[PDB]
Amino acid sequence: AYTTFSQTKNDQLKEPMFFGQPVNVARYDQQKYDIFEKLIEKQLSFFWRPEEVDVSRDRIDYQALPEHEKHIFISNLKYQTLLDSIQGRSPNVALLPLISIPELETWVETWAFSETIHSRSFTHIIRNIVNDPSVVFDDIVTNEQIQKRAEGISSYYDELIEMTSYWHLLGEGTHTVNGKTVTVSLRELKKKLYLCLMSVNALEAIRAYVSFACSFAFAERELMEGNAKIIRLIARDEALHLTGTQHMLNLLRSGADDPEMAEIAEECKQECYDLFVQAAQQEKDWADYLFRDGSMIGLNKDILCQYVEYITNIRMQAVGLDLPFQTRSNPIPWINTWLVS
Amino acid sequence: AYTTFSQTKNDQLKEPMFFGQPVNVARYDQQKYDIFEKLIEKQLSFFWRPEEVDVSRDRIDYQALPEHEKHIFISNLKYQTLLDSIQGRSPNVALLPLISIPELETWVETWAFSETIHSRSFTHIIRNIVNDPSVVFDDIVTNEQIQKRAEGISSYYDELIEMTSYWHLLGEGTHTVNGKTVTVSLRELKKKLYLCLMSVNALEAIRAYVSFACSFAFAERELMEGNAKIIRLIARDEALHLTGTQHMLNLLRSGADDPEMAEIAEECKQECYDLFVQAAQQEKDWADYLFRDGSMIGLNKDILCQYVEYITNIRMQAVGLDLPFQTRSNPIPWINTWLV
Ligand SMILES: [Fe+2]
Ligand SMILES: [Fe+2]
Ligand SMILES: [Fe+2]
Ligand SMILES: [Fe+2]
Ligand SMILES: [Hg+2]
Ligand SMILES: [Hg+2]
Ligand SMILES: [Hg+2]
Ligand SMILES: [Hg+2]
Ligand SMILES: [Hg+2]
Ligand SMILES: [Hg+2]
Ligand SMILES: [Hg+2]
Ligand SMILES: [Hg+2]
Ligand SMILES: [Hg+2]
Ligand SMILES: [Hg+2]
Ligand SMILES: [Hg+2]
Ligand SMILES: [Hg+2]
Repeated sequence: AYTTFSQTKNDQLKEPMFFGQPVNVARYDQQKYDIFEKLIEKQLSFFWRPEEVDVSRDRIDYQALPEHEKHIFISNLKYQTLLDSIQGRSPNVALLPLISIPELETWVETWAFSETIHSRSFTHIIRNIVNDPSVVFDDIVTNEQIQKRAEGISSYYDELIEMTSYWHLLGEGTHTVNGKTVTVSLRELKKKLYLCLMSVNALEAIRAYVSFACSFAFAERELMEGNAKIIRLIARDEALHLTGTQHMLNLLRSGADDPEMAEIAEECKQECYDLFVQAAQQEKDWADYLFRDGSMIGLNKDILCQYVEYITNIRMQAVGLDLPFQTRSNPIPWINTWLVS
Repeated sequence: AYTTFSQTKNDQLKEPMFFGQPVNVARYDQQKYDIFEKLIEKQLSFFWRPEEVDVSRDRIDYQALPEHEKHIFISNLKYQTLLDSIQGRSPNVALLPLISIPELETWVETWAFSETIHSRSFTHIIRNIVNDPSVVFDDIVTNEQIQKRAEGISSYYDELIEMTSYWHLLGEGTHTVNGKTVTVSLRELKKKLYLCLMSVNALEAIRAYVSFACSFAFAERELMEGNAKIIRLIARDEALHLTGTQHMLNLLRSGADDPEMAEIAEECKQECYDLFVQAAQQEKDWADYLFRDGSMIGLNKDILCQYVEYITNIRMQAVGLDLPFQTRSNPIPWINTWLV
């Protein structure tokens, strides 16, 4: 029920962001919500090439670092590599099949494309600070701790994709597949979408930022400055990605785009609160692990867990969820020097 | 069965290009086929912004243009806009879910992305030469000839996507869905992907270059210089895209990748040939519409057909197919200057 070019003439300004008629013509002269055109323009103006960044002196730095500090650094780099590996492909695979307005379609493709640049940057860093990159890469997939913190990310995406396939194939209704009954509900799919967007928002809004803090702590000590420069470019991209999902979510819950989604958001609002808190919880558990055999000069588990709570409150506030933590001021205002956004 | 991050630690170097274990880690320190890494690097080095190109004079040139020359130019532009609209999303929706090596995955996403830039360049051009671009964009969907010339593109993609979904949901075998039998054969799926690739190769190798010739015809007459700069940047990208599909296809037929693909490429040779022949015939028939209000000096149906046969022969020989047309020299050698 999906087509790469819907032959029906439709007003793209009147379609919902999702589940409407698949986008046929890709035009940018007009838009239902110009936030997406704006984001595309900004992301294109930020285009950068990891290769052009010199990380030459990061090798001696990483080598001179205390063992436990190497752990903190490489562990964080590995998780970041995981995040962008998924973000490079997922928005395309998961969202393109459901988008019904061209600006959002293009935004998603541009967003995903920018994530592949991020992935490319990590290979650039790893290659210049370690002799055998394979060691690093072949420890991301099985790393028990990394799967633990990354828990739930792929699942949300995968269930959305599966429901989407059933929806496009069988359509709305009650069906039979090899003796088993399979119910396909649009309302359920919409919920799956919403939960998935919330999860991606938490990924780019908090998970990425916690890793930035870990990375810039070294930059503060004039260490791993090659990596620092690259992470600064990535955080600038992430600021945009974050804005994109916040708008998607706020537009979906406000009821202007799809009344039914507005209803759905309200009722699973508590589920969303829980998934957000769980994400922050995983970040905390990770922190506890990062500094088990040694804290870092300028960043320890305590300060880091404070930051998680601090940014979590802000992000959740931005998408209409209650604040789970105690309000406080930024525990690490020095981070602002590196977050040009 | 599809996952955005497969938990199995696998040797990405031993996976086949398609249908293997979905890619988990996106690494670029190694590759089974360095050709895709090379294509990514080159495409990234070619990054350009459409709007950055000055198309100010084009409005005047276009307005001053004879009415039938406007039609030729715009009809060509509308088709190009359609191809890039499809090529911006399709490679990602149809191929991404089936790729099993990182370099190819990122290449497809980079390739698809470069297409949205092409699409954006058309909006840039349109919005700058006509008072209301909505009068151009709207007809793209309903224009019968357009739908007739591009006929068959979305079909291949859509059929591949549907079969892929059945595969990821049910896996191989003979299943029962709503009291009906649905067979899911991986071999049959490989055939679909293979013919889909051959078809994209025909689109970017022939359909695109035919449109370039029309655009550049005006360039030689010192008209629409802004459009030509843009078309000259697009063609540069497209040369990488076609190089990319030619390599996917040739690598599959070599047997060096998935053995079954090599056999399938062998069994489907006539289909191969037939779709190139048909795509060529469609380009010719489009001429009858492109020159309804009359042709122009240096660009007519006769020359269009000659070019089509000429370029098709070259493209088909590049992927090991027999040449259907009589041999001939380039009917428009002046295009070589704009193609680089
Ligand atoms: Fe990223
Ligand atoms: Fe991101
Ligand atoms: Fe293109
Ligand atoms: Fe292309
Ligand atoms: Hg999502
Ligand atoms: Hg998700
Ligand atoms: Hg750190
Ligand atoms: Hg941190
Ligand atoms: Hg780090
Ligand atoms: Hg929710
Ligand atoms: Hg295709
Ligand atoms: Hg294809
Ligand atoms: Hg195609
Ligand atoms: Hg032509
Ligand atoms: Hg063939
Ligand atoms: Hg073929």
